[PDB]
Order: sequence, then structure tokens, then C-alpha cells
Amino acid sequence: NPVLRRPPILEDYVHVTSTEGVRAYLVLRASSHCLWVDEFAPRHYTELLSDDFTNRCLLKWLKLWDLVVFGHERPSSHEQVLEEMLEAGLDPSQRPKQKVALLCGPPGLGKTTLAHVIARHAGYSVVEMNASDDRSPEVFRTRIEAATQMESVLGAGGKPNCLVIDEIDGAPVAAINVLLSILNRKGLLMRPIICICNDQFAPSLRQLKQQAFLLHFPPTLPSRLVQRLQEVSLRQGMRADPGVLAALCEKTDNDIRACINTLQFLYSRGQRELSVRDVQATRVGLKDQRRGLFSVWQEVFQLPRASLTSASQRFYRVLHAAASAGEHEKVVQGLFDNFLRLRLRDSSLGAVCVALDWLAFDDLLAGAAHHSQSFQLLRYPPFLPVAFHVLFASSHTPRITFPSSQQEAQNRMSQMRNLIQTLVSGIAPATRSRATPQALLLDALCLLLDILAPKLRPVSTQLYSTREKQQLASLVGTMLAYSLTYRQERTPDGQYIYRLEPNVEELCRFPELPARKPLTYQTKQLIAREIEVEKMRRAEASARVE
Amino acid sequence: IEPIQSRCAVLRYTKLTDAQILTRLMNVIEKERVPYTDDGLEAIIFTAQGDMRQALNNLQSTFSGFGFINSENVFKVCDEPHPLLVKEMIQHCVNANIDEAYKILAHLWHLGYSPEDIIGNIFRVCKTFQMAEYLKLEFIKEIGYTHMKIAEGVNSLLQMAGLLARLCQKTMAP
Amino acid sequence: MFEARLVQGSILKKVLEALKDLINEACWDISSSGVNLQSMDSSHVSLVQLTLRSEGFDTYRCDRNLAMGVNLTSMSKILKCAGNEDIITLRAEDNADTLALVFEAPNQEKVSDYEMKLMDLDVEQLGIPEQEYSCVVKMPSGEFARICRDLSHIGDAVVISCAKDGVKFSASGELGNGNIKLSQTSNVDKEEEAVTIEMNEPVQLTFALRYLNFFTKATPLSSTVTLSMSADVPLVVEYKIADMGHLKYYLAPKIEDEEGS
Amino acid sequence: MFEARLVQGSILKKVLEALKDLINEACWDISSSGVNLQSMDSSHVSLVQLTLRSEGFDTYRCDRNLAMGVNLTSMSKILKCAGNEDIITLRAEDNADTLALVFEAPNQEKVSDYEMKLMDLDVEQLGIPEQEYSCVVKMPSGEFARICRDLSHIGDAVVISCAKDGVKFSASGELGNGNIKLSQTSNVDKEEEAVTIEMNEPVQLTFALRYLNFFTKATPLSSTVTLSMSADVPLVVEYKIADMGHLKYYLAPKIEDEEGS
Amino acid sequence: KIRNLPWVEKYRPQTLNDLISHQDILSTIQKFINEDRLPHLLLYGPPGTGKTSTILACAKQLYKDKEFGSMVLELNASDDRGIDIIRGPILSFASTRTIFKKGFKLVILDEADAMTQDAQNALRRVIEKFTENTRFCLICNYLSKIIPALQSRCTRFRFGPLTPELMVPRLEHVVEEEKVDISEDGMKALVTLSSGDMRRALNILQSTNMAFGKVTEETVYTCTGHPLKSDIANILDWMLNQDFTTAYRNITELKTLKGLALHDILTEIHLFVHRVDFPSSVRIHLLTKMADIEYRLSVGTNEKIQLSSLIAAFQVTRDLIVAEA
Amino acid sequence: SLWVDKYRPCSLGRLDYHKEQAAQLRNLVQCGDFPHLLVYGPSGAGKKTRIMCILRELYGVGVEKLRIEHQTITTPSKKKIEISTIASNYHLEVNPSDAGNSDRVVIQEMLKTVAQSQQLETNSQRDFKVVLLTEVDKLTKDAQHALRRTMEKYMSTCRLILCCNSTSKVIPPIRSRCLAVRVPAPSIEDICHVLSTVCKKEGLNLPSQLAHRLAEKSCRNLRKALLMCEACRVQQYPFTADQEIPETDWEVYLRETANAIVSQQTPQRLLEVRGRLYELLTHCIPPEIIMKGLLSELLHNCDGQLKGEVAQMAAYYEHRLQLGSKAIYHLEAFVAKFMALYKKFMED
DNA sequence: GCAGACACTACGAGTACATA
Ligand SMILES: Nc1ncnc2c1ncn2[C@@H]1O[C@H](COP(=O)(O)OP(=O)(O)OP(O)(O)=S)[C@@H](O)[C@H]1O
Ligand SMILES: Nc1ncnc2c1ncn2[C@@H]1O[C@H](COP(=O)(O)OP(=O)(O)OP(O)(O)=S)[C@@H](O)[C@H]1O
Ligand SMILES: Nc1ncnc2c1ncn2[C@@H]1O[C@H](COP(=O)(O)OP(=O)(O)O)[C@@H](O)[C@H]1O
Ligand SMILES: [Mg+2]
Ligand SMILES: [Mg+2]
Repeated sequence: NPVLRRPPILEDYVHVTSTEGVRAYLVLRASSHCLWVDEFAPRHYTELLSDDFTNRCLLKWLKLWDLVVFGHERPSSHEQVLEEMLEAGLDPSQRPKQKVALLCGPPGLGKTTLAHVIARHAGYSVVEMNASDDRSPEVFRTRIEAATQMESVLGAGGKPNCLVIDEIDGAPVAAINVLLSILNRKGLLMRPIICICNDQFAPSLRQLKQQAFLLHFPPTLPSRLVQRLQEVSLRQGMRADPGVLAALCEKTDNDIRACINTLQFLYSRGQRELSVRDVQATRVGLKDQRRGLFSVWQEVFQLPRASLTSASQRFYRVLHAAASAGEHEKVVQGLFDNFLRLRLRDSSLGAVCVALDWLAFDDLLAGAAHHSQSFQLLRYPPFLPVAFHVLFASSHTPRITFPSSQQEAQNRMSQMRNLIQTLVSGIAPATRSRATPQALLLDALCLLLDILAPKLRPVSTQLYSTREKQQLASLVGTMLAYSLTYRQERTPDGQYIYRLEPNVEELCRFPELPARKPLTYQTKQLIAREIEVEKMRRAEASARVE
Repeated sequence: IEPIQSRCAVLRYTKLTDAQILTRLMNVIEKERVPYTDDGLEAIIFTAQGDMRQALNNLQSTFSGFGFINSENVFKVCDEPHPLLVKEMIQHCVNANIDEAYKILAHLWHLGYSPEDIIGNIFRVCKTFQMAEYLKLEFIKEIGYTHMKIAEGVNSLLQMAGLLARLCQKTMAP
Repeated sequence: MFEARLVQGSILKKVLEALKDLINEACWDISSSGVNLQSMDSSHVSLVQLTLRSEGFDTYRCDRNLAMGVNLTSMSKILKCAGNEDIITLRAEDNADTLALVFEAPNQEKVSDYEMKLMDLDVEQLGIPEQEYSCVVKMPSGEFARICRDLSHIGDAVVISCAKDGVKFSASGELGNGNIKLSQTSNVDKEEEAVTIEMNEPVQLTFALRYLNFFTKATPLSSTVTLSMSADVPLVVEYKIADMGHLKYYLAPKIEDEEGS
Repeated sequence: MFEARLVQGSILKKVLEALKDLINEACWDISSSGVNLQSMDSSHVSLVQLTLRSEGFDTYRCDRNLAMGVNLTSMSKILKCAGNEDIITLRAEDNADTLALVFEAPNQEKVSDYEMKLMDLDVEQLGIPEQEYSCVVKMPSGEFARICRDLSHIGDAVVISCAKDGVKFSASGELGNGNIKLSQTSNVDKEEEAVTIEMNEPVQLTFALRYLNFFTKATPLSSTVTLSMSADVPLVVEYKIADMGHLKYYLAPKIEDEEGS
Repeated sequence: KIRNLPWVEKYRPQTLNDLISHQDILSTIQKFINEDRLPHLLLYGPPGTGKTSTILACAKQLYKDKEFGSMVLELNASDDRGIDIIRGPILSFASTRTIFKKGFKLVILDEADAMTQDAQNALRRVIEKFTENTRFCLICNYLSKIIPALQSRCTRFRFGPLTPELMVPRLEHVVEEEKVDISEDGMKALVTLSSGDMRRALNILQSTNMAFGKVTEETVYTCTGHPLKSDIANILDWMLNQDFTTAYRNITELKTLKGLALHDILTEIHLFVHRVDFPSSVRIHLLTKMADIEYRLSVGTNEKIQLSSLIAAFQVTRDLIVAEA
Repeated sequence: SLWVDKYRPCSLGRLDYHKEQAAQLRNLVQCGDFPHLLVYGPSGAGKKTRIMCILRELYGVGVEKLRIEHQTITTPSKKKIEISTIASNYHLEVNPSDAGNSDRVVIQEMLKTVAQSQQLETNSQRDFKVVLLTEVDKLTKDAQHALRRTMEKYMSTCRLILCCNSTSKVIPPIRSRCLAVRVPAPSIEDICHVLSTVCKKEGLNLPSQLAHRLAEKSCRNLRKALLMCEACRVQQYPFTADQEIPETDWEVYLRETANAIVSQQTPQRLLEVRGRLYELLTHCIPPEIIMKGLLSELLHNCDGQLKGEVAQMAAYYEHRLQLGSKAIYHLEAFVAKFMALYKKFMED
């Protein structure tokens, strides 16, 4: 016991006394020349490893250019929109209405191979423009003008040019604007252009997706890739079971190039038979995959289906997937916008409270790191998603939506601040200093709108009384003081409406409030006409005084 | 990026073990005629932490400074690793044993380690520690809360002791 | 009705560039004598006066004492679209709320009309005392611009001294002092190069550099420049712009240090 | 009291434009013999030894010996606004910080007194060996500047060799190699364009092109340059100014390792 | 001759024999110099332990005064050390040989934790490639701000805090060189308030000798403003022995009379509570409350309310300690 | 012109309340060596009116002739920011919080240029210029730490009248450098007297019952009381003692938000309340006022042994909101904590 | 001898990010 009733004999002691006065004492003291990915590359349409629907759609889209390019009438869900646009017809310029084919997908699927094989199969000559070029908006422009606006220098019998633009997701936005301006010259584009990217949701390609024949590559079928790897290994004289090749295809996430490179390293010539433990080992063939946002939200919110059943492995897997995805703010926004839509089992709201505590912890860490320039604090918010995985992991199938609430709120707040500035700048500086815009918004806006809307009968000015004339004069005076007026606005229904010039009703009114009676069209037109008349009379009085 | 990793064979090297570094150290010792004991070579392996550069640097430093490789001559110039000693303090904080945790903290404080290095080692141990996951998240949140105060400017022994006391509080607060 | 015509379009194209970054608006006072502009800056340091008499215009119509207030952020963009040697007519109605500038296009094939909204500003005349200055000197305009530009690479503020010897510019900074003097330049062929002294009492005052550079942005309007100073009166920089009128600049000094004992 | 007087301003402008991107700060060592300046570069790779004689100045007085460390960007800004035909006075007191540069405007009317503040660098004196070199080459400075500019387009490090035949330049770059070898060009009407070989033992050394291109900016100072090379002592570029003094540039060779094979 | 210098700059250990504490490290570095086997060094430790003095003594021992400007490239946090500097002057200094005499060169990077990680990643092959031509010495206070690739390439020496037993003779040398009358309690107060830092020891010695003319315990604790051990013992006894009002009055009178600050009182009370044999639940509460009070003092907060909370943190635990029995 | 601006007093002798403070402020600024002022009090108490009365006392009647001046300031990131300024020929009025976190760039560069320069006309203008920094409690601490040496060095030729609502957000170095002038809110009798005087100057008759109800509903805000009285005449000129007084929309929306919090305690109700809180944050309502209105309406539904815990939670999450940057996290955390506490109290 | 054209570097400007 640390507390002794008797005082110590040898060691020094510290007294402790209670409120009731009881004393205690404590102690103070060319087979060998080329790669296998180039030796086994497809040289024909029948050797492709992509999805057959995407190959047929790209071939049909390129054969839709046969009338304009080759001068011949005869060439010889996600699926439904493509099959409709392939059968949608042609514009009166004898061209497809989708003149650009945008190719998207994860790396190593065969997009460049599909583009080159489909272009050389349809009688074109492949002109490539990839990320290793200068990609400035003038060099991009003159290269597209070279590739698409001229015929062949071989004369008759020369193949047409199919411009393949590889890695368009890394191009700047001005290059995409140059490409779209060339695409929309009405200078007419007479040759097909096919673009290849890896991430379709790039901010530079957002205008391109609305104008392109969007082909999204699914991951390759494991049975087809297993058969192709069996063909490659049997051509190279190496024996492997289909199970170890299926495990290798699982390891590389259906990447053809990574699997063939891993086989080329692992085979060599010391041994013939592949072993399962070589594929299962992380030394050869394991590369970092950048996870998608929806896959990360799905693996956070949903438990894996039934080793891997331990909670620590799920903890580390969720942490590493959320770290490897990147775009941390979007992950946090998706967690914030999706965690209350689940079938939550915590009816006492404790998990929601500690999740909001973790969100406030991330926000405080971001603020402290951006204030003190101490970014070693930025290693803790990567543990924000995995905390959600400890809180809201369920065996159900949650419908994860893309986060929009924070961005919509920020944009609407920016619009409200711009509207506040527009309202404030119209008033006179003699009365602008008497109230701050915050106090004007909180105190002097809804009451001001109640002042600006009296109960006025639809009666002309000659039949009005003296009191009603004085009330209308005070109304137009306080309307002119804040530089407000009513102006006509057209509607799709065909009826003219009258709206306040600085439309401050969206600043004042709230959606779920009880409704109030507005002014009619006649009295608002009378108010606007009296505002114009009083402005002209004020100008005349100022001219008479001066 | 993933296109470059798809375009290449991705070989991953693991951290070197004790016998693998010991073979190269025996080769260098037989080349350089360095007298040694087994305990001194074990101390060189201990200070190496899987790094051959640090093993060769520590062997060169000990042989130049003293001319003999035993445990005392290695530990006079080299240093014991940090996270193995931090892990014992984290284990004491898991069992809410504040006295031994403060003993390890004060030993690390009197060795001249700054609060930022100590809290970095504490976070790196608590990332891979073997405990409950919710308790691990509570520990990581408390570590980040203390590290914000360290980055603000208040970095004393009392602040690290308060961090240790809060980590011991997190154990006895279900 | 305000209706004025210019004889040269380069007067506005040299006088609005000095007021581009100096003052935020141009307030013109209309009278029978001419147009008067008195504008104080937002920091209450600089004061710009511009008096262009009615005898210098090609034509001038003024019935009532009116005041117009125009902005600079639109007039500066409008002036760059105008030509150089063309004619500029300014028009303003009695009751309208816009000012019209009519000139010729730089292609010299069409007439360009530009309208600007009249900002209703509520100002009052500060009132210069027009007192006897303790130092009056005359200097070349471009030489004064080169002098104010050469002290920009040294210090953020300049020191103007004026004894009977001449006018001394100083620039003390972290690099080192830059001192230049001009004295007795009557033995030159050009009459605009005459650096002369006119008063007796010496004055030493520290002024800003940015406002003096903005003052020397209006140098090819006139041939000579005049500098007036006193012990507490702000610095007066006078340009006699051709025949239509003149321009005055007032720059307040800086707060002196506590060098007493 | 220190008071030197550069007879024309062009030589100081050429000196301070040669050293502008090379020398961190100027250490003027002042004696009765003249003005000495031994300063290394910021990378501690090159060395500049400038010696101006007392007879080259207009008037030169020096009572006690000085060592003035001054900044170079400030002196570059001072000498930028200086003429090429006007006298420039360098003044310094016994225990002051003001190093005064007194000159005239390009308008040749007003004086200009630019002060600089002296630094305290107390750097130790670097010993020039002044030993004999195994290769001495007289060549024109413009040809040396042209060949350094031509070798800068191919590579970044240039192997310069010298033997009984002549000086040889090689630049093994990424495009390829450029090997330029010039000898016995004394058979022209000019006297500056000549290649002369004085010493015996061949040397091959590699140097950075950036420092050589910085050294070639002293071309308007001297029409003929001297190259001194040996296997141990560095590369010396010696410009002999006509009636003022001389300028020595010392550049250390790069570390080159042969292939193990 | 005499100069107007601070005593942390007037008395700098120009040779390696004048540094006091890290004898094994200094012997190893001296044998590195004598055998001409100097590696890339990484000197890390708390401030005021003698890392910059060590590398400057080594640079003065390795090179003469006639050649020191061509062999040593010293860069610190007051200089620009961006990636253009690593690819520029540092790489050209590493890749070229000397000017006057043959020898290996020395690049000193003082305060290397302030370098950006791009510059630290560019430093790696400069250090590895030109090892025979030039040597690198990194000096830092925080080892975590240096990348592990640079920590692999350098042999690291921990310059730990100066023990007060070895700290005494250097202070006695400074005292005898300045004609300072000091008592034994004054030297004990110097080595106590310094806490492994010779800079603050010499600064407190110079400040006390200028303020009072003598260096005793009273003069040191008055010039520093630090509370004495008896004052902290009285404060702890008042907090643990009597009620809130009497302890508040006594501590307020002691703080007003001697002009004490709450930060040093918190530091010494925190040092005291680990010595007093408290129960573990009491100690955790005391440490948490004192860390909260010390965090509250870092902003514009009234010190009287925080002193009342410091009294409150022990008045809570008084009954608990006594009823534990 | 509204009643808030039509009948505002011009001089210190025309104020209807705090007349002893008005005489003391007249005595303070008479000599001209008065220090920097920090006018603080609740909103609508009459701080700006007394500041303009002090300005009219110091200078002539030309203080009321105002103008708008726009100044473009360059940030250290070289992003140009335009800031408006109420100006006269004698004083300046800056609200630096309009530049947000760049407010320090307003203090370090735009203010010092005002302070370092003397007056052009020392006969019309006095020996000092006055700068009114509006809403200094909304300033960041960096701007307040940039303020202090400008206040100390140029006090003899540049005076400052800072204005705020709470002096707790002002750092102690700034509060040490200025004299703190407290303007309390007018009482119910003072607001009734002001409203009666305004109605009799307008030719109208105001009952004591309606004036007392306007003063009680205004929460001692004279601006809101005058606006409510003008809205009441507008909507019904014969002043009944039980005439319905109009109310602001965001207050009713906040009351219905708190009623929605009380009505259900479920994550779906938390989602709907989070939508209501974004609607409130979108309309530029400050989150501290959202917290205060939420507390003021949630305490009307709690029992006697829960209100202290609800108030402590509201203060805690308001403090965490001030320490953070995203207000919706702390607002929803307070609502979720209240829902958990209210469910625990109702079930047990 | 002086106007037109060539490439040269210095400088303004936009954007990303900062951890394990
Ligand atoms: N059917 C196939 N059989 C074997 N190898 C193939 C087959 N199809 C394609 N490949 C190879 O696998 C790789 C496919 O990748 P590519 O089409 O060149 O590039 P990509 O598919 O666009 O992916 P990224 O984003 O550019 S990395 C290439 O190395 C091809 O040679
Ligand atoms: N070991 C020591 N022996 C003697 N004097 C010392 C010692 N350490 C420090 N000093 C004194 O303290 C002064 C500064 O020490 P430094 O060498 O700068 O220590 P430091 O390790 O570099 O501290 P930092 O980390 O750079 S702030 C020296 O000039 C000496 O006067
Ligand atoms: N003494 C007074 N007599 C009559 N009305 C007043 C008086 N003081 C203030 N008011 C009115 O009350 C309102 C208070 O607003 P303001 O003066 O801006 O104070 P605050 O700055 O505290 O909001 C003003 O609109 C003003 O017209
Ligand atoms: Mg590709
Ligand atoms: Mg140091």
C-alpha cells in the first residue's frame, strides 16, 4: 500500500490531510531480343483478349466512318446506350455524331492494343500522340491539324490516318479545349479520332465525356487470361497448372502485362515448373493498385463475405486501401455523407457520436497542420476511414452514393455571399456605415421585406386616398433608399413575372416556412412604374436645385 | 504510378535478417582482421536493425574508436534502437501501469530525445501494436491530440506524462 | 447640358494613366471657367487637382454648375480602345445618368461611342490654403521621372531637401544612401532644363516613393515641372499642361522619428 | 582616407558584369600599390584575383590600408546606371561604413553619390601559389568565348587538353562529341588573333562549362587572354587590362573516374 | 585582446579537448581524423550539447587557415538550401577537386532537419558518389525530420545531455577566466537550472554576474526567477495539508512576494509528484490535470484561475488519498 | 429611409439613453489626447451611433459626408484582394474581416500607410486621424498581433476606435493598449421611450402595451425594435395592443429545426436535421447564433434535471466549433449528443 | 549606317502538396 497510517522511520515523508482532519503519510524518496509482352502481342482481330462487346462496338464505330473516309456506302444499361448510338444514324455531313471514341479503364487491359489493332484492321494508318510529346496547346493543335486535315503523301492507295491520342487524362485543359474546338469546327473533321485514358473522371475530360463514344473497359475474364497464359507458357516451354496461373491473375488484378512480365521473371531457365508459393510470395509480382473511391467506401462499410476472418487483418486492409486510394478529402466527404444512410444497429447513437468526434478530430488536425506548418500531423487522418470500419461494418449491401452535400453547401454559401455583396453595394454609403452586412442580414432583411409589401388594393393612383398616396410615397422612398426595384422576367409557361432586382427573397425566405401572401402583378407593376417616375422626378428636382 | 509498375517486374526486397548480415560482417572482418567477440557482433546486428549500411558504419566506428568488438565498445558509440523500448512503454500503458511507462518515458527524456521523436515512435508502435482495434483508435486519437499540442509549442515532460496518463485512462474507460 | 470637345486626344491618354493606380474615381466639376477635378486617395495621402480652362477646348457648353463622378476601372479600359491623334467629345445630359465619350476608331473608319454610369459620390472640397511656400523650384519633367525611378531600387521612401543650393534627393535604405543634386542649369540651350531656385527657407521632408512615381507617370503632358514645399504644407507638384490648363499634386510627408534628447 | 578615380566607367561595368552571377561579395583590399580583390565563388570552386594598379586611376590616395567587404548585387545596381565615358570616384573613410560611388548622369549634368554599407566578413586570406605552369597559351578572348559557347551546346563538362601542338577542346555530350583543336593562328594581319604555345608537358583536365562561360564575360576588358594549365595547379584565365591592371580566374578540375572494365 | 562577446561565443571549444562530456564519441572522431578515415557524420542531440563546436573543431584540425575557404562548404538554415542548391553549388563542390593543395573536402550542413525532403533525396547520391572526394556532416536536433535514406548513409552519434558532474570544470574555467566570485551552491544552481545545456548555463552565469556581481543560489534563482526547492515543497505541503482557502492565500502570498510564474511551479510540482508515493489512480488524475493546466497557460488566460485549478487538482485527491489509508 | 436611420441622433447631447456615458465621452475627447477606444456591448445597443457622435464631436459636421473607396491589396501569395472602405475627409472606417484570413494583410499594409502619413490640411482636419476598425472580434489573432505596434507607435497622429460585441475574442495585448468603453443594451423603458418618440415624430400613436411587447420581442435590440415597429405600422396602422408582431424567417426555421430534433431521435432524423443545418449555414447565419437559438429552443422542451447537461454540451461543441473549420461537424455532433441524451432520459 | 529578325535568359504566373 502506498499510503501508511504510521509515519516512516528512515525515508522522508510527505503529509496528506483530509477535510475531516485525518493524517496520512507518503514516501518522498529474335526470341532472346524482345519482351514476352511484345512477342505475344496480338497482330490480328482474332487474338485480342478484351471484352468482345467493346471490340465489336469500337469496330462498328470505326466502320461508321467508312462513307466519309473511304467513300463507300458498304463497308464489306451501358450496353444499350452504345447499341443505340451505333444505330442512331449519321449527321447530314455523312459523319457519325460522336466523332471521338474515348477509351477508359484500369491499366494493362489492352486499350492501346485494341485501338491499334482496330485501326489497322479497318484500313487506317495509326498516328499516335502520347504523353511523351510536348502537349502544349499549340503543338497539340498543329499535330492534330497535321494528322487529320490532309490526305496521304503517297497519293492513291495510301492508307488514311486514324489519330490515336494515348494518355489524354494527363493533358492540360487548354489542350482538351483545342481538341474540342477542332472537333466542333463548322475545317470540317474528315478523319476519326480515338482517345485513350485511364481515369474517366478527370477534371479535364469532363466536357469530353458529353461528346465522345464512351467505351469503358471491364476487367478481363480470368478464364481467357488463364488460357492465354497457358499458351504463352507452353510456347516458352514452361509447365504450369491452371491453378497457379489463376492465382497469378488474382494477384495482379487481371493485368495482362503485369502477369506476362511476372511469368517472364519467374520462369527464367533454371527451373521449368512454376510453384504456387512463388506466386503467393510478395517478393515478385505484387504492385500497388490505386483503389477507386466506391470500392474504398464499399470495403469500409461492408464486411467481407465468408484466414481473413480476424479483425486485425480487416483493420490493416481497410487502412491500406484508404491510404492507397488517395484523395483523402473526398473519402472523408463520402464517409460523412454515407454513414447515416446505413442500417445502423446502434440505436443509442453512440457510434454516430464517436464517428463525429473522429471527424472533428480530422478537421482539427487539418486546421493545426495548415496553421503551424507542421504536416507530420497528417498521418492520423488516414485512420479516419478505418475507424468507420470499426464502427459501421455490416454484412448488408449498402447503396453508397457520391458525396455532394458539402460542395453544394459551399457553392450555395458563395452565391449567398455574392448576393449579400450585390445588395450591400447598391445602398448609399451614408446608411451603409450604420449597419454591418451581418447585422443587416440577421435583423434588417425579412422585416424590410415586410415593410416593402403592404396590403395594397389593385386600384389606380387617381382613385387612391391621401393616406394611401402617402403610404405609396413612403414605400417608393424606402424602395429607392436600398436601390431595389421590380423587373420583368420571362417564364417557360409564357407568363411574365415581376422579381426584385437584387433578389433578396432567397436571402430572406426559407423552404419549410408557412407561406405568405405576395403582391399581385398589377401592384408590383405600379410599384416599378412609380419607382421610375420618382427617379425621373428626383433627377428633375436635382436639376432644379442645381 | 501503376502504369509504370505494370510496365515493369515489381521486385520487393525484404529487410535483412541477422544471419544474412552476419555473413557479410564475417567477410568484412576476415578482410580487415578485426578482433571480435560473439556478443559484439550481436550488438552490431542489434544496432543495424536490418540495415547493412548501419552495420558497416557501426563496425567501422567501433573498430576505429576502440579496436575491439565487444558489447561495451559497440554501445559506447552506437545506440540501442528506439521502438523496441517504446513498445514496452506502450504495453505498460495498455495494462494502465503508469509507473513503468513513466520510467521508460523519463529514461528516453534524459537521453536527449525530443518530444517529436518520442511521439513519432509512440505512434509508429501503436500503429502495429497487438491490442483491441477500438482501443488502438482511441490511443491514436489521443496521440494525435497530444501531438497537436507538441506542434503548437508546449512540449514538456509534463505533456508526455499527461499523454501517458490519458492512454492509461483509455484502458479503464469502457 | 455638358458638351465639350478636345483639341488633342493624347491629353486624356497621358492624364488618365497617372490616375489609373493613384485615385479610384474621377470627379469632374463643371463651370463656366472650365473643368475642375479634386480627388483624394483612399489612404488620405495624395490629392490630385486638375483645372482645364474653357479657353483650351475646341468648344464648350455649360449652363449649370454640375458635378459628374466616373470610375477608373472602366474608363481605363475605354481609353485604351481610343486613338491618339483623334478628337474626343464628352457629352452629358441634364437628367440622364450616363456620360458619353464619342471619338474616332483607331482604324479611322467609324465613330465609337462609349457610355459610363455616373457614380453618385458624396464628397466635400477639402480646400487648399494656397499659402506662401518656403521653397519653389523648377525642374525638367523627364529628368524628375528618372530621378524618382532611380530611387526605387534603393529605399521604399525618399527624402526631399531644398536649400538655396538646389534640390537634394536622398534614399536611405539597407543597401546604402543614394544622394543626387541638381543646381544651376541655366547654361543650356533648352529652356525646359533650367533647374532654378525661387525661395529662401530650406526644407527637409520625407515622402513616399510610390506616390511620387505615380506623380511622375504624367510627365510628357508638360515640358517643365514645379515643386513647392514648406515646413508643414504638403509637397506640391505642378504641371502646366499646354494651353488648356494645369495640374497640381499634393503629397503629405511622413511622420518624423524621435531624434530629440 | 581612400579615394580612387576610375578614368572611365566602362571598365568597372565590365568587371562587375563579369562577376555578377559568380562572386557573392566583393572584398576590395586597398594598399598604396593598388586595389586587390581575391574572392571565391558561392560554390567554392572558382577564384577571382583582380589587381588594379594605382597608376591606372586618375587620382589615387590611400593613407592606411583597408579591406572593404561589400555586397555585389547592390554594386551591380549602382553600376547599371553609370556611363562608360565619365569619371567615377570611389571614396571611403577610416572608420565609416559608407563606400561612396560618385559619378555623373548620362545627361552629364547632375552628380550622383551612391553610398554602400561595408560588410564584416573577416575571411582568411587565400594563398595564391604563383608557381610555374606546364602549359601557357596566348589566345584571343573572343575566340575563347566563341569556343566555350559552342561547347556549351553539346555537353556540360569540357575536357581541355594542351600539348606542343596547341590547345584542344572536347565536349562528350548527349548528342555526341565536339572536338575543336586550334593551333598556330599567328599568320593574320591582326595582332590579337594568335595562338602561341610557351610550355611543354601535355595536360588533359575536365572543367564545368558554366564557370568557363562566366569567365569569358571579361572579353571586352582584354583583347588577348592567357590560359595556364598544369596537372596539379588549377586552370588560370589571365586577362591583361591595357593600362589599369589584370584579372586572374582560377577554376578547379572535376573528379573523373575511369571504368573498372 | 578583449572583445564584447557573449560568454557562449567568447568561450567556444575551439579544439576537441575543450569539450567536456562525449568522451567516447570525441575519441572515435579524433581517431577518425588521425587515421584519415573520416566518414559522413550525423550529429544529433538536444540543443547546447556541442555538435556545431565539434564539427568546427574538426574542420579547424583538418585544414589550415591558408586553405580553409576552399575545403569547407558550411551551409545552415540561414542560407538557402533548396534542391537548386543541392544540384548547384553543393554538387559542383562535391564533383570538383580542390584549388591550392590536395585533400578531401568537407560539406557541413548545420541544422539539417530544416532541409526539405526533395533536397534530402537529392543529397543521397551526392553523398554516395563522391565519398572519396568530399565528406558530409549533417547536424540536427530532431532525427525524425531526416529521411531514413540519409540516416543509412551517415554514421550517427547521439550528443546527449551534459551530465552535471562533467559540466562543473568547464564552468569553473569560465569563472576563473572572468574573475567571478561563485559559491558551491551557485555552481549547483547553475548545473541544476541548465539541465544539460552549456549555453543556458553560461547565459545564466553571465546574467547573474552582471545583475548582482556575485553568483550564489539566491542571486541565480532571483535573476532567473525560478522558484527554490523549499518554495515548491511548501506549495505541495499547503496543497496536500489544508483546505482550499488557506492554501490559496498562502500560495498567492508566496507568488506575489517572490514573483513566481506558474509554468515553473507546474514543472517542479510535476517533478515532485513522481517522487511522492501516490496511488496510481491519483497519479494519473494529477498528471492529466496538470497537463491540462499547462496547456491552458499557453494562451491569453488569467494565471490566478489556473493557480486555483492547480490547487483544485490536489484538493480533489486529498480525501481519496486519506480514505485509501 | 427606414426608422433605424431617419431618427438616429447626431451629437452626444441628443441621445435618449446612456446620457451620463454621453457626457463622459464628451469630456473624454475634448482635449484630443484620448487613447484608443474599444466600444463593446450587445448588438443594437447603440455603439456605432455613439462612435459617430464622438466623431462629430471631434470634427465638424463633415464627418457624416461619407464615400466608398476600394483598395486592392497584394497578399504574400500574390493574389490581389479588393476591400471596400467607408471614408470621410477626417476619418476612415475599415472592416478587415471582409478580407477573411487575409485581414492581417489589411493590417500590415493598408493600415500602416494610413498611420505613417500625416494629414494634408491640419487646419480643417485635426492633428490626428481616426480609423474605425469594425468587428475586431471577428479578426484573426495574427491581425490583432499586427495591430499593436501600429497602435503604440503612431498614437499621437492616428487614433483608433475599435468596435466589437465581445471583448473575450480580443487578445490581451490589444485590450491593454485601449480604453474599454461598455455600451449596454437599452432597457425596456428606454426602448419604449425611443419607440414612443419615433412614433410621435411620425405623427402616430403607440400604446404602452405594444411598445413593451416590441421591446420584449426585440431582446433589447433597438435596431430590431425599430424595424419591427415600422413593419407593424406597415401591416396595420391602427395599433392594437394585441397586434401580431412579425418575426424573422431564420428564427422560425431554427425553432422548427429544434422541434424536429425533439420529435424523433433516429439517424434518419439526424440526416434531416443536418439538411436543415446546411440550409441555415447556407443563408450566412453564423454557427454560434445557430447554437444559441438551438439551445434557447431545446431548453424549452427539456426537464429540470437535463438543462444543465444540454447547456454544457452546447458550450463544449461551440468551443470545438470555434477551434475547428467545418461547422456542420460540430453542429451535427451537438445534435447527435442531445439526441442520445434525450433518448436516455426519455427511456429511463 | 540603321531597320528587321533570330534565339537567349530573367521573370511573372498558375498549381500542387506537405504523413507511415
Ligand atoms: N491477347 C494478348 N495476349 C498477350 N499479351 C497481350 C494481349 N493483348 C495485349 N497484350 C499485351 O499486354 C499489354 C496491354 O497493354 P497496352 O494495351 O499496351 O496498354 P494499356 O492496355 O492501354 O494499359 P495502360 O493504361 O497504357 S498501362 C501490352 O504489353 C500487350 O503487348
Ligand atoms: N560540450 C561542451 N563543452 C563546452 N562548451 C560547450 C559544450 N556544448 C556547448 N558548449 C557551449 O555552448 C555554445 C554553443 O554550443 P553548440 O556547439 O552550438 O551546441 P549545439 O549542439 O550546436 O546546439 P544546437 O543544437 O546547434 S542549438 C558553445 O560555444 C560553448 O560555449
Ligand atoms: N440614443 C438613441 N436614440 C435613438 N435611437 C438610437 C439611439 N442609439 C441608437 N439608436 C438606434 O438604434 C440602432 C442601434 O444600432 P447601432 O447604432 O449600429 O448600434 P450597434 O453598433 O450596437 O448595432 C441604430 O439604428 C440607431 O438608429
Ligand atoms: Mg496505353
Ligand atoms: Mg549549432
